[PDB]
Amino acid sequence: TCPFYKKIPGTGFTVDAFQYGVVEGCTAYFLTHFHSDHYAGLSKHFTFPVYCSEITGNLLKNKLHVQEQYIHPLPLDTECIVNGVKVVLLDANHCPGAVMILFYLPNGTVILHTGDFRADPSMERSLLADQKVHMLYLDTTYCSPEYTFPSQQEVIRFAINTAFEAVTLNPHALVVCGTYSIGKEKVFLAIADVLGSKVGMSQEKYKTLQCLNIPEINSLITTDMCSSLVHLLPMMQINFKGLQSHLKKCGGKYNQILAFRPTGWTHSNKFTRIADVIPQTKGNISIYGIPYSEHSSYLEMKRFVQWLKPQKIIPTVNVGTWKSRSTMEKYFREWKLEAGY
Ligand SMILES: CC1(C)C[C@@H](NCc2ccc(O)cc2)CCO1
Ligand code: NI
Repeated sequence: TCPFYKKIPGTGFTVDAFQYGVVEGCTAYFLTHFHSDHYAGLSKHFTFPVYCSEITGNLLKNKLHVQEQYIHPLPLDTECIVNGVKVVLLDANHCPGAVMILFYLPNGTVILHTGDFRADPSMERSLLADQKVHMLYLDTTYCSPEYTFPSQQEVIRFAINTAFEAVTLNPHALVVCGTYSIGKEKVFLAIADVLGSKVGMSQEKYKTLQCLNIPEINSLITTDMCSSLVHLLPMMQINFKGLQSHLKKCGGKYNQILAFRPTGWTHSNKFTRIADVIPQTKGNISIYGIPYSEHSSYLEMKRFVQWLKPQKIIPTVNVGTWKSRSTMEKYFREWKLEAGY
């Protein structure tokens, strides 16, 4: 059964609702981005219209084998009519191809669905600047004041400087970066760039990255592991056992591993500044956890909502417990009383 927060009232539309079978009354299924909790249920046998970005469409065709006749890519920042309703796709500042969706209902109501997003002041000068938004379907992943983390730029500076120092001290060190989905590509791309290397990876990950429209990508990535001193591995292998095993496979080319685990928020954010971050070390292997987020911090979320001034907010994350729902509702009321809407 499809939950209420994935339905758009006054339309035949659902958002990120592919795991519920045939949804009664749904004439078009929107997909905000290619993450598995959101696409769960899509396959080569799906036969309803899917609306999404160009990049998400490339991934549906090549990774999930969805037939081309059912994929409806839409350009960004452009008014489009879908089944008689005006819609606009906006960049969500999440992973590649991720969008927010503006729906202009026939009755005059305007709804914004953020999908997954990292709010930014640059959104205050998109097509959102024009008109009023009545209902907001909000990515509330980190909707609590304890969730603080640095800018993406600060985290990348730390990673580049750490990697460059380690490999300049020891030219026989290998750098490894963990991954389990699309997103956070800047971490491994920026490190490879400072080291003058391509990024080496499996055939399967190479395929995924070739779908993302990244400029000059053929110059940056490879399946030839022997040519590369920055390797990508599954996130599950970023531990002392898995990294030791990987080092064995490299044939005595390297004598040290420096590894990065790009997490979201972790409790050590409450204590430590990005500059003060230290690795876990065993012998010739060091592992850094770095807080590279593709979701809004609490303060970023608050600023966006107080600017937008929506009449009603519908959370799409942390909806499963009464304590979470009550906590989020108290913050939304605080924000409204402070700003005066
Ligand atoms: C050069 C600028 C500043 C213009 C900006 N265009 C509008 C926009 C802003 C934010 C969005 O999330 C979506 C669209 C994108 C790139 O950066
Ligand atoms: Ni996501």
